[PDB]
Amino acid sequence: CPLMVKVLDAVRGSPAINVAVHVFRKAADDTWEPFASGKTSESGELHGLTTEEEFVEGIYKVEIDTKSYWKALGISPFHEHAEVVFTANDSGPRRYTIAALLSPYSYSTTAVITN
Amino acid sequence: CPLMVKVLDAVRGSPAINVAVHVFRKAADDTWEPFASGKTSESGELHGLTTEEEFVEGIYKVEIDTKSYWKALGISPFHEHAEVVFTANDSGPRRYTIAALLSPYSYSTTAVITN
Amino acid sequence: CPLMVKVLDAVRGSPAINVAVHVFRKAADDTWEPFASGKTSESGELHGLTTEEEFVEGIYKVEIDTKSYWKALGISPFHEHAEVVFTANDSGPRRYTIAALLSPYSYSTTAVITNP
Amino acid sequence: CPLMVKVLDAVRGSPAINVAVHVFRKAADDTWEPFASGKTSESGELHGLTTEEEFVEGIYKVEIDTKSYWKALGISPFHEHAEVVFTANDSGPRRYTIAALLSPYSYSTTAVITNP
Ligand SMILES: Cc1n[nH]c(C)c1CCCOc1cc(C(=O)O)ccc1F
Ligand SMILES: Cc1n[nH]c(C)c1CCCOc1cc(C(=O)O)ccc1F
Repeated sequence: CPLMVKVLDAVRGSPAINVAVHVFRKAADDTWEPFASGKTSESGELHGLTTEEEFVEGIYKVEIDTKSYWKALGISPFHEHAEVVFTANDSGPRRYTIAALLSPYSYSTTAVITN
Repeated sequence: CPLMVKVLDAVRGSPAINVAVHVFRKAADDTWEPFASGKTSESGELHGLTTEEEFVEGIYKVEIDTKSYWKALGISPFHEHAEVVFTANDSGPRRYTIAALLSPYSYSTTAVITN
Repeated sequence: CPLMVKVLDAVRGSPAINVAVHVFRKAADDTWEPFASGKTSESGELHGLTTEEEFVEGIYKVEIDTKSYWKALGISPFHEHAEVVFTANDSGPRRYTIAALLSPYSYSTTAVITNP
Repeated sequence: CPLMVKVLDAVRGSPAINVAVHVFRKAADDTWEPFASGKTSESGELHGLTTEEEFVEGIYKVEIDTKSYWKALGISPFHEHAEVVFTANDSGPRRYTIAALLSPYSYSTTAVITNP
């Protein structure tokens, strides 16, 4: 509902399918506590991670398991994983889409935040 | 149907709404002939540009009017427009999404081609 | 340099070497006139395209021949080329670096502009 | 340089100057140990982080402090930082350039790796 992750593949020009994605919430002691996870679908999307009630303000980290993705395709990649670390803010719009565009030695990420 | 364009704004973290997009097809004499056009919606998307019957193999150019977009927001941008020039190939998958991510001095574009 | 182009390869984690680049300038009749061309070096850089005298005000198109680059590597890419179209030197002379980052189905570009 | 970081600003069309960068290396106990840090120069570059002796095999995290950069410019950005996490020098010593291109709600990074 309030958080969606979309992952695309810049080598093949396709969604990045069956990519593991883990979301963590920063705890008061500065550790990363598991929050939600899943695998991207055939459309490269991961829906249903959280609910509005659970997704309170705070710092979150989205870890995308890019290394496993590339290796399953027979490609040696540079990065251990990709990270997206951000603050959820109630003063801004209410739906967050985190998009990532993957290449073996590079990635790009953006946020699309809408009401 | 076979072609969708999606435009995002990296400054505001939002769809790029009401952006003019023009599609051209390369003619036999190497000129660019108008093919389809429209304005992105509230979701940053432009649907309905063409049909499967009309969208034959060939070289196409998608011109995104980024300059007008930025100026309507009060921002001075670098580029006159953004371009995406590609060949449509029937041997590949059947739906083309062209995505563009805009900043004042930079843009990024990818193709997502699915069946 | 008044105009420098740098190209990187996101698949190999390297400079993109031997990339052909053609620069055009819009003429008074609205056509695109050939302005300069060259190839990226071993470092992915292309220097020496123009001079401060020659690089007058105008609308310039930097065409990076990405398909020719990928095809020369035996890869079938999506785009024909990567374009950067911009007005230059309209507030006096500036130095422009146009950078591009290439993948078979995607590219990114940015500009770095300095005032000498 | 064994490790160099270059940061560009997509809103201003310039180097991103005075960007803080912290590098960590994963320790035997799986924690992230501080390895080196520094700030980008006027050219957007950060040199001198490490040496070929010190830059051994390992898993490194280059943390680019993008929020601190944007906030120092008076802009409220989305991300806390931009991370690049990679295994280095596992096939012998290499020279790594980590480049990043910043906007308030987006970033891109790439690696350029050469063999001396
Ligand atoms: C063109 C580009 N370069 N780097 C990125 C990330 C991108 C955007 C890729 C697609 O991003 C989205 C795609 C969608 C979508 O497909 O609905 C929604 C939100 C997004 F942010
Ligand atoms: C991080 C990114 N995404 N999209 C672009 C374009 C860019 C920046 C391109 C320039 O980055 C580099 C620049 C240099 C350099 O200026 O010498 C060397 C290596 C680099 F990787």
